[PDB]
Amino acid sequence: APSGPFYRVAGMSYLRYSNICADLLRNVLKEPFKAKAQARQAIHFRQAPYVDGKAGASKVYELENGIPKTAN
Amino acid sequence: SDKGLCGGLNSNITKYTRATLATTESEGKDVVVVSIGDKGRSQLTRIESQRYQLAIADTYKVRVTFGQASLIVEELIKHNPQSYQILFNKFRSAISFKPTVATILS
Amino acid sequence: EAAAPAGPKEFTEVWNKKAPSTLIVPEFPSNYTAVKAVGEGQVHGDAFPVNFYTPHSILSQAQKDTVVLPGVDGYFGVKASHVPTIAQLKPGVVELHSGAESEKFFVSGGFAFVHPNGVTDICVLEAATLDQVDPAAVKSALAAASAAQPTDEFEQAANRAAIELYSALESAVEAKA
Repeated sequence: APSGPFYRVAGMSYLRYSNICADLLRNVLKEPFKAKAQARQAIHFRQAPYVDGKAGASKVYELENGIPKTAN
Repeated sequence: SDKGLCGGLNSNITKYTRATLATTESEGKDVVVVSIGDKGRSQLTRIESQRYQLAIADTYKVRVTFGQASLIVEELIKHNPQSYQILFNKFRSAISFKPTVATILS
Repeated sequence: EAAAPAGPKEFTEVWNKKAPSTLIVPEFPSNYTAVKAVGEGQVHGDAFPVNFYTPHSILSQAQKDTVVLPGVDGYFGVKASHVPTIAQLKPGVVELHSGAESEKFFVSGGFAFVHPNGVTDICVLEAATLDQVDPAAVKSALAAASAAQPTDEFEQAANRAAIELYSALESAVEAKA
């Protein structure tokens, strides 16, 4: 239903696609450099929508191995 | 920020928020106000609570990574605006922090 | 087609009409870069400025004589007064030559712009040199990525990105000098 590259027609944004390809390069690095690249791979934050002004509802992340390869 | 012994840093850019959020509205447009950092939801509601729709916090707890900043950006493209406004303090030296507006057009 | 004469200099003059007069103007990212695109110069004959970046590192900002960029059509090379280019890059090897000596970074994909003043601005995410890649576990996950293709259409792209990355990574460890 979108028209474009293989990530864009699959609903995926370019930022997710380019970070998946960034993730899979890090899993192939040398071990003196693989674990320090695991530092810049981790994702730790949280989000919360504000539909009314003060309400709640969120989505927390304690991800280590990288951005999720599966469907969001 | 997330923790708040900063000394009026989280308020100076909340002040610089409405300084640019009243400036760039010349036609009555939609604006979604987002805050990254837990000290932003407590101060942006004081000015715009009807346009405040997203709250990212717990960002700086381990570190800041590009994959994390990608996911924050993908949640910002769920809404699709025609422009983006990023309001932050540019770390120039240990003394001066001149704030920046960085704009991204769709 | 020119409804909004915007810019950094215009934003200063109008923001003094809506904000308080106490506040000075916010800064802009144009005030921190001195190198422009249409500004004439910045080639200097043989060696042209190459700004090879990542989010987490500035891997090069001095001048080179040729850059082999892994574009999605194929590997192309940039000389000094190259045509202006916005090139989306595949997972491949960026080769930075200075002369007889060349450094070979394997990148994950991400664009590369050649600006009209001859400035090359490579913009990738993960740019590993091949010295710190091992050729063992690349096919250990490529064989797994050659097997696991379900009807997940989101993993249709993510496995496709998994296959084409390691496959270019297979072919670019073999021909090293």
